[PDB]
Amino acid sequence: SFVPIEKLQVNGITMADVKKLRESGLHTAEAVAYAPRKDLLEIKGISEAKADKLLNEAARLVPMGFVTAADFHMRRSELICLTTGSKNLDTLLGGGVETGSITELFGEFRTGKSQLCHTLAVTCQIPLDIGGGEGKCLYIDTEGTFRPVRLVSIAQRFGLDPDDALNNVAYARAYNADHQLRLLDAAAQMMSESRFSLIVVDSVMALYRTDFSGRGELSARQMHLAKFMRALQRLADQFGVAVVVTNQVVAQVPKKPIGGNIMAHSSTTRLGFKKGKGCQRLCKVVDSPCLPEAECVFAIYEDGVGDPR
Amino acid sequence: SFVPIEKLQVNGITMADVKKLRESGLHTAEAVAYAPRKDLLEIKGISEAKADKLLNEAARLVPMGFVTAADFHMRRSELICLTTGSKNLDTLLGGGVETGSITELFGEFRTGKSQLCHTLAVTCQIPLDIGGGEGKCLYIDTEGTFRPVRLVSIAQRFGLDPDDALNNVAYARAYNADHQLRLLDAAAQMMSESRFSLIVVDSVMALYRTDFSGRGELSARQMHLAKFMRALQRLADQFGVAVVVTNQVVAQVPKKPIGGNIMAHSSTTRLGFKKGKGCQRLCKVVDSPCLPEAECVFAIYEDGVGDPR
Amino acid sequence: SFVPIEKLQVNGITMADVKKLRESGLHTAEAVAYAPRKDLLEIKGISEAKADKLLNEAARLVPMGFVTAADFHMRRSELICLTTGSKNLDTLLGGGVETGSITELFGEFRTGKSQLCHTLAVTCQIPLDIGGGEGKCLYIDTEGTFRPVRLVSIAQRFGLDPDDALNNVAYARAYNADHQLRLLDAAAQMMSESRFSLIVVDSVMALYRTDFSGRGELSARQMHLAKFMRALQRLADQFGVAVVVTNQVVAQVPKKPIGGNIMAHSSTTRLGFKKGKGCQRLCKVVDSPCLPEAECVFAIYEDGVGDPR
Amino acid sequence: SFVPIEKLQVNGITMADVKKLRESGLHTAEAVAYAPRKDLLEIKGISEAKADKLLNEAARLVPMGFVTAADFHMRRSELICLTTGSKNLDTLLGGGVETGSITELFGEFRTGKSQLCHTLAVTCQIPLDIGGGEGKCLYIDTEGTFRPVRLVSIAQRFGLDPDDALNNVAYARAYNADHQLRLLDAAAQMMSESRFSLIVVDSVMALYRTDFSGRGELSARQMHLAKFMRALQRLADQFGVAVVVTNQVVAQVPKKPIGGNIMAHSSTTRLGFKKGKGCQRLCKVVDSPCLPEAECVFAIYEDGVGDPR
Amino acid sequence: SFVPIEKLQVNGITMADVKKLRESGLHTAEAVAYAPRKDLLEIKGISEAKADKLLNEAARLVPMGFVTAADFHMRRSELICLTTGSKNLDTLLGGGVETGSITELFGEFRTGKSQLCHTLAVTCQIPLDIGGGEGKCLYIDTEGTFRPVRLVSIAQRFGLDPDDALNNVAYARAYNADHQLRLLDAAAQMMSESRFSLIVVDSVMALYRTDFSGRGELSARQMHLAKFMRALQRLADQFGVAVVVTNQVVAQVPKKPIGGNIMAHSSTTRLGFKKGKGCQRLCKVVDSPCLPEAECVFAIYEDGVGDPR
Amino acid sequence: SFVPIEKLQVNGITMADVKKLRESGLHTAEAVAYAPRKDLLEIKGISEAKADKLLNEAARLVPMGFVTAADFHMRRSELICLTTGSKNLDTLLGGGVETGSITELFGEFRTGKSQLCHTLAVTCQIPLDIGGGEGKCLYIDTEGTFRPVRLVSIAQRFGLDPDDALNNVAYARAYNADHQLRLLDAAAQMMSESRFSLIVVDSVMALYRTDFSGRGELSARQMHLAKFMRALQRLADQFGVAVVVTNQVVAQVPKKPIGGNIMAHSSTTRLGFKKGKGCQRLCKVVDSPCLPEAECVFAIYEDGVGDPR
DNA sequence: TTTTTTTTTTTTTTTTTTTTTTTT
Ligand SMILES: Nc1ncnc2c1ncn2[C@@H]1O[C@H](COP(=O)(O)OP(=O)(O)O)[C@@H](O)[C@H]1O
Ligand SMILES: Nc1ncnc2c1ncn2[C@@H]1O[C@H](COP(=O)(O)OP(=O)(O)O)[C@@H](O)[C@H]1O
Ligand SMILES: Nc1ncnc2c1ncn2[C@@H]1O[C@H](COP(=O)(O)OP(=O)(O)O)[C@@H](O)[C@H]1O
Ligand SMILES: Nc1ncnc2c1ncn2[C@@H]1O[C@H](COP(=O)(O)OP(=O)(O)O)[C@@H](O)[C@H]1O
Ligand SMILES: Nc1ncnc2c1ncn2[C@@H]1O[C@H](COP(=O)(O)OP(=O)(O)O)[C@@H](O)[C@H]1O
Ligand SMILES: Nc1ncnc2c1ncn2[C@@H]1O[C@H](COP(=O)(O)OP(=O)(O)O)[C@@H](O)[C@H]1O
Ligand SMILES: [Mg+2]
Ligand SMILES: [Mg+2]
Ligand SMILES: [Mg+2]
Ligand SMILES: [Mg+2]
Ligand SMILES: [Mg+2]
Ligand SMILES: [Mg+2]
Repeated sequence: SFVPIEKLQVNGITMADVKKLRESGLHTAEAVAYAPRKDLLEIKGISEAKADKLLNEAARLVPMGFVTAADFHMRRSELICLTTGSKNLDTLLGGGVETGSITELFGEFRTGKSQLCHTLAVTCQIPLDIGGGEGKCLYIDTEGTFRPVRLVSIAQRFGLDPDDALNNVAYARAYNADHQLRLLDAAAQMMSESRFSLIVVDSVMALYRTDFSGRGELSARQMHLAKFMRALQRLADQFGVAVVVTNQVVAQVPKKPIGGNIMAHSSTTRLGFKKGKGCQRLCKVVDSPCLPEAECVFAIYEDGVGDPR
Repeated sequence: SFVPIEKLQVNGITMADVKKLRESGLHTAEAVAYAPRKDLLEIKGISEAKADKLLNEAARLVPMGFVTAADFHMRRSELICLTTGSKNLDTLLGGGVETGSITELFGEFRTGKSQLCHTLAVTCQIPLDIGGGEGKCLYIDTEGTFRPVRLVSIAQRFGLDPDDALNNVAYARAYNADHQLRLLDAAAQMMSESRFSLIVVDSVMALYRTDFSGRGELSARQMHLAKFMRALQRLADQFGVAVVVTNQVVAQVPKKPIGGNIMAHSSTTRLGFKKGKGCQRLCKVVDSPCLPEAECVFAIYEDGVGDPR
Repeated sequence: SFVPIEKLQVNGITMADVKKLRESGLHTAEAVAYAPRKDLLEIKGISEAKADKLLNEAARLVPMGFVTAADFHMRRSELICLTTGSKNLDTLLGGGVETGSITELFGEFRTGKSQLCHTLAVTCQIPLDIGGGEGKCLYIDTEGTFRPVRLVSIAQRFGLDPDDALNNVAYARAYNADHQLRLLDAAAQMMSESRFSLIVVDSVMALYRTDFSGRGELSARQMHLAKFMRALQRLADQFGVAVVVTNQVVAQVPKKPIGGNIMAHSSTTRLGFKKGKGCQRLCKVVDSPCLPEAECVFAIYEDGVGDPR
Repeated sequence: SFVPIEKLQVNGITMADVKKLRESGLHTAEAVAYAPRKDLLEIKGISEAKADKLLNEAARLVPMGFVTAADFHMRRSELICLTTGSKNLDTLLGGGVETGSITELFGEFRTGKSQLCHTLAVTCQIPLDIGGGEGKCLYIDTEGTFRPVRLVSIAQRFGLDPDDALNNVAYARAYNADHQLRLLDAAAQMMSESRFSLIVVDSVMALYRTDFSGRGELSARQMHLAKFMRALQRLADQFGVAVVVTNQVVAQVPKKPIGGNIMAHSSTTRLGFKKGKGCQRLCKVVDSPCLPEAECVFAIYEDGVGDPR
Repeated sequence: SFVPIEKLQVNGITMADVKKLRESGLHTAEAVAYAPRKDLLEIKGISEAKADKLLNEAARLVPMGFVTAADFHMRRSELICLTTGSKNLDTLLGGGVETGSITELFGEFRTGKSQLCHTLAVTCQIPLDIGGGEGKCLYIDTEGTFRPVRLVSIAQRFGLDPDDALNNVAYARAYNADHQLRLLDAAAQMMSESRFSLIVVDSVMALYRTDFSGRGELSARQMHLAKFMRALQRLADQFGVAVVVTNQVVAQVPKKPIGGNIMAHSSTTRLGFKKGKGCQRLCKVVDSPCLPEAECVFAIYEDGVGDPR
Repeated sequence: SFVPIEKLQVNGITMADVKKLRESGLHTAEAVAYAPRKDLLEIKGISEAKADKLLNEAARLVPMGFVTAADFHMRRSELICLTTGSKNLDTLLGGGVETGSITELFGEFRTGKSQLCHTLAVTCQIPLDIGGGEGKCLYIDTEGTFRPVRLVSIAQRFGLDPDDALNNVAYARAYNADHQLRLLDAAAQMMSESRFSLIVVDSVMALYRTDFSGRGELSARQMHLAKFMRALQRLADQFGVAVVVTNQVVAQVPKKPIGGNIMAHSSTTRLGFKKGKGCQRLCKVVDSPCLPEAECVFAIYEDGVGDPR
């Protein structure tokens, strides 16, 4: 899947160097190849003529150049898509949630944004025959709305055993906007010792709202948010996983998502949710590079997301 | 239950720094662990080294990482819930009011919100075998509708001595929004010395209506409200108590609650009350993370909330 | 009772400060302790660095904090209730009109609201041992229906002195909404020197019906009204006076009061009137914080309000 | 259309010198004629008395003097334009995007910058008689939004062979700003072996935002960008290709492009995009040395960009 | 209107000395008169005892002595001035752009600098009775924005055959800073054979930005720029022509031109441009020897610079 | 006012020797007495037995030795001072511009130094009882910003005739440093035939910057400048006139004058000019042996330098 | 032993309110 970080111990590079890189946050050779010279120079003990050797060796083990469009097409026709549990939603997105990008979901209260995440936390483990990825799940929660009792029911629906289903999921809660960025290094270190398929952030902007209050703090807030989004995208490129994030709305003094232009330009796919009749809900594609604009209906039942009955 | 704050006095940290932190508002190690470095820096007399040492010690004391979902399920199985006094209501709520989150009640005039809060303030003290919480209650009133004469009868119903029931409630009245926000620090200071189990805030939005007037003052109003809500949630995290708040309605020019999206997105459970025939009221679940939509019927009597006769 | 506003002159405060305060409208320490700082920073001369000085003062004069509910019971067990002239009404009200809160009376034309106001304006002077308030009365008229011969006849019924009686009632007439609101400052000034015991507003929504017209101004109307209502409560908080307000009805399209949700939520007690046979009338309790629903009968005579014969 | 660098060895210059130059990053005689002397005296192995000879020889093969405006008028009269697929835009721009200069596109999210880049990557491969280039495309992606399925659809629209269309586009992904600058050397190497007609940078400012953060790094940012822009111009001088670059927007704390005065003075043409009704968009000319302000409308379909019905 | 250099060869000076002097870069007697001795003793083949002869010989042909201010006043009255195409501007300038001086035009992007330079390039050939100059223009472009079609549009406005108006302009493009300085020698050689009456340099600081980079090259950059300005002033003195340059701006971290004190002190007149409403622009007087501050308004049309409707 | 040279023709000294002295640049007995024996040798015609006799002569007619303080005080009390024209300026300088010294004005562009020079040039011709000298003007120009029209306009405000105001001014233009120093011999010779009260050099360092460019040529530029300043001082002492000189500024990598330490020590009075609001300017004394350091405000108007209205 | 020079560069959204009025 990836190139380990111990393949760089050659031409004078020792074990202390690799240990220092590990302590900094780099855990594979891809991370080394993706960083610029100044970032390495900021690492204690890494002087010049070590940085040039590290970069040249990493670029030797990893390619960064030109390839035809046909090669990229061939490599893209093998990416895995996750299944949502509903056929209308699968048809709308062309198969499901894809790996290697970022999907964003926004709407008002009780429109079903976290039930879908709960369903994907179980659908990412089943065999690839029925639309899974045979992996684990990482969950980051900033609101306090995570419940395993729904996972047990969804597992029962999909044919898995409860103990294994709950044993293949890792959970963490965030308390401010620095802890949120700190958890990503731990995630990257955990992902290189086993196999993962999905990452969830629920939600992104909830803690940024109160930590930077009013005009006079807007610039710092937007810079911090941009850093977080770049780190998430780098994780997705490193490990080949799927990333899902949630967002809130505000009124135009008829409603729009929060986060400014950084958020709008950073996401790859954007979906909007609306309330319907009874237990039904409506979904619409707002932004995407390869799908047209359309809408569909889904429903919430005791065992997860499904089609209208 | 929580880690005292005097355990952060190692590696040459003087009691003057601890006293300054307490005067700022923090009274547990968890509280220091939950705050970003900017907040500590704003305090006079705290430098970079002091802040770094404080953060490291707190993080070592309190766990902040990744666990498994089975472990979290096993922990959540031990959370207790409080009985409301009505069997249909308890069945509708999955057992009663749950600790660790926030519940909001809304309706029009004379629909039963204040009486339910009174009955909860009495029931949160009875032995845990029958459904109590064995603690004290903290009541914050902003309209002037608190009446101990009701608590006397409700306590008589469950078999308590009126003086014990009356002495174990701490009451406070507010006169504008700033006093409202200020009282929370005194609440937190009081909490860390005794065993509390419930906080009540009656009409969080009554004072905000007239302190800010018309368009041109909306943003400041919403920002102040957001800070208030975040402080409430942090208290719930720190001490593992239950929090109840009430709200008012307005007409659509058929009735909806006031407060906007800031209030809609930050509550965990939402209940709507309606007037019925005689002394009977109707209750509906409008929002929840693990319950479906359902309705029930309860009644108001001289001794509190109960089942229809 | 109310502490004078001249006690805010201990450190760094002169007589000019109190002068501009009394020009603004404040007439007691409580009036300054219950006010927000933004309001303080709006009087020419008080710019900044002095509002905090006043706020810190009066904080040790006016008590503000958390107390036990048993002490609140002890405090509230010493309030004053003024008789209504009818025994059935006194029994239905649990003692009589209560000071510190707001009581509303509504009904259709010639049902007996204004006669009750006239009776109260005299009963609020007799000694406490017979149900009287032994103070003065303030009366505000908005329809041109104040008739002083009724006062003489009623006062004779209760064994008073007509010359003594007629000089103990303050009478005002208003011509528009702004004039109505402005009379409240003179009311506070008059209450600042001589004791009073009751405020009567008859009626409260008469001029609002005309000064604001069409759907294009409702938003402003309900805002203006809101401020008025808040101001009334503040007086009851300072000097401990009983407020009595009157209101009209409209047809549903069988009758309901006017004012909307602002009025419905802002009142503490609500009573409804209907016409009986001959001079008799029927009264009903439509809302209350501590009383059940019940009905009663009274009657109108040459000398006020009494029991049916 | 360019003089090969191998002609630089005539008398006194050996193949080793040309090899050293090629390793430096010069691939044509023009690249030597346009370079200052202190740039030439910076490649190890090159000594004085040889840079002078190189410049003297290059000046002989590449003309650098004075001419009359009639000659310039004729030469610019014989120049090529690339069709955008929309007749409205072609009429607005006077033919279309022209080879030799820099055209910039700016707007907010989902306004259609990337769809026009995808359309141009196909129209740059069709014959000259129908507004084509008869070249190849270079695509540099800093966002990760390149999708070859759109290429196949558009190619079928314009009557190409999808296999060949996929073999005639070169694609690269950049991970930081130094990598972005370094890819231009490989671009220069590639264009000197086979004919190209179009370069796309999508987008130009995305990685600069996070690589340099804050006030203290603004100058070094704007200097780096300057170099990049200058390099782009040189390519258009050397091989005669069209350049298209993409840009984002920000809010005036009503929206403006990012990049500053360097960006504003370095671009020869600027276009602004806005969101219309359905699948329709509005285009406005914001800068040009020969064209007036105006506006038009276009649409996004399954096969690319086109005219609205 | 100048003394040809062939007059300097009288007795003891041969033709080869004149040929060497011309190869050095001097083409007029005034040129030798204004040059110091030290740089005369820098051309190979020029030995002492001849520089003294040249300095003595030329002083008798070019009057360099003390004169009365009345004679100078008379001389400064038969001075040419060229119309800018707008009546508002000519009044603010006192007649046009004066020959023998240096005028600078600065402003942000698309403010009309290059358009005014394109209009001036035509009026410098129309007869004297209407503000013309009856000569030729020398145009130096360092950005790529010179368009011979605007000249075609503007020429017919003033009544010219566009072929003549096109053949009477000399155009040259520069690529680095040293080329820019090298072109001035050819310009000076051209001016000594036919009648020219203007010189445009657009822009003057574009290539200096990137040829020197950082704080470590500022001194050399600023010393290189001084020689350019001195040579321009020498050409203005020698042949009596107007000299017009253009400049860019930066942000003060509201905008200022670039170039420093060297540029600020060397120009005779300075004018700033700004963007108006529609096709309307504003012009200001920022520095002059004998003019007061004042502002006007002009407009850009398809036929050049004019008054606002 | 001084001893004519022709008075030194005595036993042994003939007309030819005095003619040789006149040709060498000595046009006064003081000039002969001001030079050291060494200097009176480069002339062609005197070797020895003549220089000693000349030194013995030219010293009995000119005192060179000790005096008292009171005698010098009495002789210096009869020193005429020119008037600036602005009362604030006249007060600031203790009476106006003095004679027998050197004044240096420096500042950034368009700060008003040249206008002040023009005003002094016309004011030196007014009758003495209002602050004049009753003499002519000597103007030496290096930048090329001399305008007679300002003199024509400034002659009116003082009652002088225009034609006679412009008939008493000699003008010269300098083209390099050699010529700049050469002009002084002619200046002194002409002044030895009339009455003069003003010499102006404007500006003094413009031509030195590019004549001695770059390190390695330093330390010769400074010698040339020192010789020029010494010659100026000798002129001023010989004829008892006033001298004015202007200067430029550079930035410190907030601005300082150019020239070095030779300039700083050689000048007698130094003044710094700053830009103000509208047409106001600020002045500050920087160096003076018998003056305090203060700041003053003046203004520029169509008639000259005046008080701020 | 001597003898100072010379400016540069933009960034970045927020946040709802408030009922009226009888007819044969
Ligand atoms: N056990 C359950 N059975 C059926 N429906 C449920 C169950 N639990 C929650 N729901 C539904 O899911 C909704 C909650 O949506 P959620 O996705 O949590 O909102 P948000 O969009 O704010 O994240 C509730 O309105 C409820 O109707
Ligand atoms: N002792 C009592 N017995 C029966 N009903 C009561 C008693 N006290 C109050 N009530 C009823 O409770 C209602 C008031 O409910 P409350 O909680 O005050 O409404 P809200 O808080 O929503 O304004 C009234 O309609 C009243 O009839
Ligand atoms: N002096 C009186 N003697 C007997 N009955 C009276 C007298 N004055 C008024 N009433 C009766 O009492 C009623 C009082 O109406 P009022 O209270 O003014 O109506 P509202 O409450 O709408 O203002 C009248 O309808 C009238 O029938
Ligand atoms: N196959 C398709 N058919 C129709 N519309 C599409 C298709 N693919 C993408 N779109 C639409 O094109 C829009 C433009 O996206 P894009 O031009 O990539 O945005 P940007 O201008 O930010 O680069 C998207 O909002 C999407 O709805
Ligand atoms: N033919 C034309 N008709 C009208 N306006 C034009 C024409 N050509 C260019 N312009 C306008 O001239 C303006 C300034 O262009 P230019 O003078 O080249 O700017 P600058 O001088 O700042 O480089 C542009 O805003 C453009 O819209
Ligand atoms: N006739 C006039 N009326 C008013 N102000 C003038 C006139 N002529 C020139 N000025 C002002 O004088 C200033 C030029 O000052 P100048 O002597 O050139 O300064 P410096 O020589 O220090 O550069 C300009 O700002 C200009 O506005
Ligand atoms: Mg939600
Ligand atoms: Mg209520
Ligand atoms: Mg009435
Ligand atoms: Mg985009
Ligand atoms: Mg421009
Ligand atoms: Mg100047």
